[PDB]
Amino acid sequence: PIVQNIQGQMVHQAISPRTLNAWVKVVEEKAFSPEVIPMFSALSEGATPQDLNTMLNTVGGHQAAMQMLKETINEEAAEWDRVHPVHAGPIAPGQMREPRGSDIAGTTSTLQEQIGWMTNNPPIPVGEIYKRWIILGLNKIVRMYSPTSILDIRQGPKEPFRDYVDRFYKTLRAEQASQEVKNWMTETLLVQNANPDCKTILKALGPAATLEEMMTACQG
Amino acid sequence: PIVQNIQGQMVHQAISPRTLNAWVKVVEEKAFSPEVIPMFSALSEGATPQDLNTMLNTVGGHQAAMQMLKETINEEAAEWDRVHPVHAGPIAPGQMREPRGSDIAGTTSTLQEQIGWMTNNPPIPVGEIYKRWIILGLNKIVRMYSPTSILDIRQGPKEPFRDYVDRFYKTLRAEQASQEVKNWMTETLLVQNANPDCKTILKALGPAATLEEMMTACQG
Amino acid sequence: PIVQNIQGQMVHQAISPRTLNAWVKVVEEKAFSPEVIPMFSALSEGATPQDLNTMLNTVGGHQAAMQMLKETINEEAAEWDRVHPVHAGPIAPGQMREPRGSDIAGTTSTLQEQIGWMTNNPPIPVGEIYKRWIILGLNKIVRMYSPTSILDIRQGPKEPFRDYVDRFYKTLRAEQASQEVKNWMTETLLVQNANPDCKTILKALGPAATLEEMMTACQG
Amino acid sequence: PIVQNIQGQMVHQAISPRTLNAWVKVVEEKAFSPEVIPMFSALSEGATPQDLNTMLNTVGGHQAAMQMLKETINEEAAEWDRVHPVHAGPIAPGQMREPRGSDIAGTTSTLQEQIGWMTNNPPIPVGEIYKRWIILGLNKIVRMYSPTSILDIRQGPKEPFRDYVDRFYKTLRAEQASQEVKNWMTETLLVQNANPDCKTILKALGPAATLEEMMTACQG
Amino acid sequence: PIVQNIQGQMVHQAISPRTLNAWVKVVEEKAFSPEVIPMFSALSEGATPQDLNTMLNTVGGHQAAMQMLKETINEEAAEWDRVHPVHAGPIAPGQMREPRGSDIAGTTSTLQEQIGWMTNNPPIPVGEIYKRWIILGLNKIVRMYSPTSILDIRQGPKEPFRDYVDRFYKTLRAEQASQEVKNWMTETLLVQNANPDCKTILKALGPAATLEEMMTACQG
Amino acid sequence: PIVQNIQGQMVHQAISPRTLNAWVKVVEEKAFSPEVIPMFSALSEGATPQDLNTMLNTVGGHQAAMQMLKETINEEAAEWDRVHPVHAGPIAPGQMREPRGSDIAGTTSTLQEQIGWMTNNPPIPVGEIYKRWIILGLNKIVRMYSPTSILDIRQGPKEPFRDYVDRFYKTLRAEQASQEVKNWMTETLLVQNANPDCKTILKALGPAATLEEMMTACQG
Repeated sequence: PIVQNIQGQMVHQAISPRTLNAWVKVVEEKAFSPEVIPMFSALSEGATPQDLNTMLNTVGGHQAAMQMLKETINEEAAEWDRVHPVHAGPIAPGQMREPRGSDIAGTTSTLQEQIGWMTNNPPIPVGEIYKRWIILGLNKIVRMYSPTSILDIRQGPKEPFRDYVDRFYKTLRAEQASQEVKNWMTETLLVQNANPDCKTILKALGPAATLEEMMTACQG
Repeated sequence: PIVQNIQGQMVHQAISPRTLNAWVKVVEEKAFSPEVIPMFSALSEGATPQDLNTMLNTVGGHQAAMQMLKETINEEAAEWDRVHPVHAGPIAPGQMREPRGSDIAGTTSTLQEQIGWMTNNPPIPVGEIYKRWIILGLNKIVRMYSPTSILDIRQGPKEPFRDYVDRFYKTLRAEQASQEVKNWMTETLLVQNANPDCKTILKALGPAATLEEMMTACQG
Repeated sequence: PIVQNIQGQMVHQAISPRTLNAWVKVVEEKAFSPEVIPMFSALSEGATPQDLNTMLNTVGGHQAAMQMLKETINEEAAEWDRVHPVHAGPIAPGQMREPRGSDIAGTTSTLQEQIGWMTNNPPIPVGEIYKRWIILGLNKIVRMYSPTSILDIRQGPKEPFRDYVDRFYKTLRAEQASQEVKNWMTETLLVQNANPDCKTILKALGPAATLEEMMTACQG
Repeated sequence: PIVQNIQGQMVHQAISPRTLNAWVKVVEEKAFSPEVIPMFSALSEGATPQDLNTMLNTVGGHQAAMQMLKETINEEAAEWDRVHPVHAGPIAPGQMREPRGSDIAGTTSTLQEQIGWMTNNPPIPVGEIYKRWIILGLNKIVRMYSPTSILDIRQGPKEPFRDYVDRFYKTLRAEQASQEVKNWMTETLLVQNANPDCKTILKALGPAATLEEMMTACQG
Repeated sequence: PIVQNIQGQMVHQAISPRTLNAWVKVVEEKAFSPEVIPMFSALSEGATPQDLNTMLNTVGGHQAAMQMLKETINEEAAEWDRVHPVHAGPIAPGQMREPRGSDIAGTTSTLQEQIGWMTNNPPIPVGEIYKRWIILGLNKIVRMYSPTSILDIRQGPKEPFRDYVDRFYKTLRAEQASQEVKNWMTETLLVQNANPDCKTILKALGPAATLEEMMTACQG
Repeated sequence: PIVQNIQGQMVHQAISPRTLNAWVKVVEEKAFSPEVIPMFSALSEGATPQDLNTMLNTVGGHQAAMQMLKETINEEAAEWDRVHPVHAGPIAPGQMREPRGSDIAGTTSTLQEQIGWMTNNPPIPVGEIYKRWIILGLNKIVRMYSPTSILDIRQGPKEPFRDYVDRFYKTLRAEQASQEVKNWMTETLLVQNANPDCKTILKALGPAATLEEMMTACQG
């Protein structure tokens, strides 16, 4: 990737095998979860788009999500070339060409062009935009891979409350809902779809119950 | 994490993959125990708020504990903002603004802001404050995750005394309380739930004696 | 491979033992997956023909595939020698001789000659051409290694649509086709060889629908 | 710990997570062996007292040994405070204050104070004294862990001499005795509790013989 | 191994412990395979004769093969000394003496001698000659360790054709012979010991046909 | 240990935990073999005597060999202080004291004295002499650990020849015999203690048989 030396001038570095090996291993073990996105954002930090493309191509299995993220990249590139037209025809000497929809991903562009683009003054955050697009794609993927809806979460007659609320927060974290509606529903749907005795206990305790109080009361 | 080193201190390195991978593995194998608190304190010695956010987001499972930790951090940030109000009006040029209650959690701040706040003269230990917040959250988590109470610890007819006192001290360390009452409770509970042989041995020895003599008395 | 020292001259670094061991182990683990070609492409970034030959010869097993790729290498070298003439005479300083097919293959070349050919101005991409030939041979072998045909794979009565589309994309990646017509298969046959219920669902929704919405409709 | 950069000034480098991981793994697999104390001595080469505190706190289980070593640390700190008076007043530049037992332990001190104390002229070996106290506590713990006394081991009728002398030395490495008397012990108890036939063999050969010839004679 | 790099080339580094451990593991698990010669050629790329001796001394088991390798190396060194006699009389000042037959094996030489021999102008590649000796010895070892002869390889009624030709080519690579007979023996031995159906298929295809068509003919 | 920087000036470095863990694993898996002496010589190359002392003290089990190597170290130190008398009473300014029998091992000498001795001009190879003494001690240990004498090896009526000659060469390499007598007995004891039929077959070939002939003829 990209490393910073104590001198001040940075150079290009090839992709290390350890990072891609760890990525493949965590994809195999952790098939799909909300945690795969922060780990991907922290592992591919400061990397060329070719490195991210190779990481997305070396993963074995789950080709549906790969096609989904590829279509998302294509749509984002189309929107980019639609909203950013090429008004300047000629190119000034010493300046490189502007990254287009197919060049921002690295399909028809070599590594030297990406190096010259990211090392410009001022730099062009092509890698950052590509990482943001991949993060949006992974968000869409983990939203699609939700086992069930948040409304369909109902505690059974004998199922404990710990695993119930765990699955509730798990299926709520992967939902694409905003923070406001999530904070609004986490105070109502948690108590309305609980064990009847524990539900009545929590309702009689008061309308200002917190997490620890509910955990201590619902288990008694 | 931020690195203070020889000339060229203006550098920022992301979290190493090995560290976060080992953290995920140990929080997976060791789901929740008071051992994880010194581990987190050592793995995040002088780390950035974004690094701590990534470390808290990389752990998979146990969403209830994460929600409790988040709400404790929010409550403590609100308390800090209440006790440390922000000054109104224009800020002085060249003087960095004091970190707000929400800026400590890193939810509405950027990397350059915390970099300038940590490398200021004098430095502002916001990272240490957030680490203390996470430590308090983990304390509350390991206190609410206790399956058996400290009082219910009673040594059986065949359970060894060493394993009994080890379990007792582990349960005592799992709970957080003032040491001034801990000194009394350990003495009023250790010599009461032992085997009859060890009980009469410690009665013949003396209550005000040390612990090593009690360990070497009823051994074997 | 070839690396650049910090503020130094271009020097040649030896083969990576850890990378070679990782490759020889990942071969055994994933004996033949479609990702082995991107894996080799990422592990052989800027590698020398001698290192590539050693990495090919160090693999245990798959001797039939090794013989096939060697035959393809010989055919490519013969085609290169036929399309590019060979000249002889005195070797002037600063200019290298005309590389022959056996010189491109690296069987009758040496390390110093390879370094002189790859570090010339302009550089002769002998290693790049050899890597392209190797990945083309691997593509041929993985196309021959296709168990189920793209035109022979059909969704069963009890086979889930997720596994169906996964195997469909795997067979599409494993078969041979051009980039332009590649979309025609995944656009037509994917809906023409599916279950009748989801066929009617997609026909009622619209053929222009994307994979995400068509799968969310076929699941419901 | 403390390291010296090449042609640089003495700077304090952060702790290594792999060191703590190896430490916790070796204390988990090898719960309490005689060699774990040289292991700790080699892992804590030139480390700050905070590093040793974190390393001791990161250990999972065996809280009785932790309480015992904490009591020994408190006793050593009290003895140091009693033997070394404490003075107060203005702190002159270039000279540090009188370290107190609570400061030697590192429980009520910070990092910058320890750094200034260890990098002063002349250096105050606070970390060395703390490491000596910790290894003395570990010696006490490993002596308490010894199940069999030095005088309680005797060679059986069917037990070979190799395993006998191995267990004898393993028990001697965990007893409480000085080297001067340890020499006499390993000289006389080895022949006093041996096999009668090999006893007569060694008496005919001579007590001043080395262990090699004694073992070769007892085997034959 | 020798390190040819930027200014400061006068340096000799011992074999890395990780590479030696990997070699020990690949020798212990895979005692002898036709792919161990490329493994040795890659792990010992540009190494001093002392490093090669240390690698050959750390082998576990198979002492007869090591004795065969040693006697073959001695015979080849004697042949080299016979074909390259050493000049008598005083040596010229400043000119390094030519390596003798026994000096190549490193049995009567030191480290400084071989360092000066490999770093002379022009360099004397004695390490490459010793590596050739070692790989010839390994070829003799793997040819002697052949459990079943090449002629006795016959495909059963149920064994697949791909695995059959893989085993055939593996056994052919394990044996070292001239190139002008192998291409004839493979053609005169493969199309005779196949399945009756595959035999009729290849008889319907043609003897002078390629191998890929034979592989894709009787597949499945 | 001791590392060489690119600048030219070397500094002291603490013992890495990875090498110590590797040594412990080698000792645990392979208790004692004639091949571990080269492993120790290549792993502890250029290390301070304190590092070797810690490595010899961190080993778990087989304390007989540890006592043997300690006695050999003591005997070598006694011989050193006997053959090297201290004829110079006073010490010149700027010169360090001469290493005595107890100082050459590091019992009553700190690490700073060893660093000053090894970095002197000219350097005093204390570490090299200590490594040679440890190598001699390990040689004595592996000689004592020999299973039986070379004469006791006799091939049974049904025991194969491969394992027979393997054990023969193993106990020959583990034997303290010189190079001449080993080559003298390897031509006689191998043919005189074999299977009678294969013995007569090998004797009918002649007195100029090689190892490959002995292997290929005795198996027929």
